[PDB]
Amino acid sequence: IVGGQECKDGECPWQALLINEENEGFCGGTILSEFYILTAAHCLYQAKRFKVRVGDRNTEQEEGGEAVHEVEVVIKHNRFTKETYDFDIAVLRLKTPITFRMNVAPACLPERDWAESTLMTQKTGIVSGFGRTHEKGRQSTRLKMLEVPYVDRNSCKLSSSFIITQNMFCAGYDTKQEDACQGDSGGPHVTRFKDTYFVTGIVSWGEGCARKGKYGIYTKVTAFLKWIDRSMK
Amino acid sequence: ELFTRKLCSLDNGDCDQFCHEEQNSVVCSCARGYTLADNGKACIPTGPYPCGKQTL
Ligand SMILES: O=C(CN1CCC[C@H](NS(=O)(=O)c2ccc3cc(Cl)ccc3c2)C1=O)N1C[C@@H]2C[C@H](C1)c1cccc(=O)n1C2
Ligand SMILES: [Ca+2]
Ligand code: NA
Repeated sequence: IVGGQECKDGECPWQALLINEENEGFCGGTILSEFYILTAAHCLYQAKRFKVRVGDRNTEQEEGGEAVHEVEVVIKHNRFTKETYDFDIAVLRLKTPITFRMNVAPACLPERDWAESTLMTQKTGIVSGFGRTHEKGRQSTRLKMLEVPYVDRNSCKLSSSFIITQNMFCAGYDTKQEDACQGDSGGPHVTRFKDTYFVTGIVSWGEGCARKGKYGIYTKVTAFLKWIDRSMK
Repeated sequence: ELFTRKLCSLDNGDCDQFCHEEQNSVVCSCARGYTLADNGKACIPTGPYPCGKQTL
């Protein structure tokens, strides 16, 4: 995350972190249930074998409520496209159940229609992760969060060198230098509604980090609600 | 010409979470892990760590 605030104790309990063979964080995820993480399809291509860390807030210390889970099944969306990152979404089923505690809890899955009219029409959502704090910097050792404004699709497409499909949406700032960044991929975009936080997006891609006139691009979770539910059956 | 806000379009129909209009009236529902209260509007968590709540 570039800008934004550090995640305080218990503020982003649904954050997951994908770690490589070397125990390094490379991508984000969202906790959906005891057994299930949501992430980006393109994240799977980034590491040979990987595991899932939860309750982690500071890569250097042992959180205590922190835990590593192994992946039993990876369910990549069959329509994912390396050339466009369309359908950038996957679900992970863990070998063992997550233990919910301080700093570990699932985000809610909204219903599609209600999500589209109510959640997606709020001013802002929150994104988070352990990704770079500058475009050319190192991975963060602290979990960060950032409030990002919803962007209208017109402004979004006009600002974009690439095709923004119906499975994506824009969020962030035209000029203000705050955004997601490399390593935040696969992580949560959630929207607060009456004190409850719902999964609305998956960190996907951007042309740079926080660049002027550019935006962060997210997988629209509302488009895959049914699929996601299939996945957990 | 912009519609007058009513039903679910008026403060989420007074629901805590999901609001839909059925038979021409507001109907409220809850995410998994919650149960609709007796007032049919509020959602009560049925267990210790319900989804989408910060663990403060
Ligand atoms: O731009 C991209 C992918 N991509 C390339 C490098 C810059 C950046 N990496 S980043 O800065 O680490 C980064 C990564 C994720 C982010 C998420 C948010 Cl919310 C905001 C900013 C982000 C920045 C990034 O995401 N795509 C758009 C199109 C189609 C797909 C996806 C594609 C695939 C491969 C090459 C390519 O050129 N393209 C062009
Ligand atoms: Ca830690
Ligand atoms: Na920007």
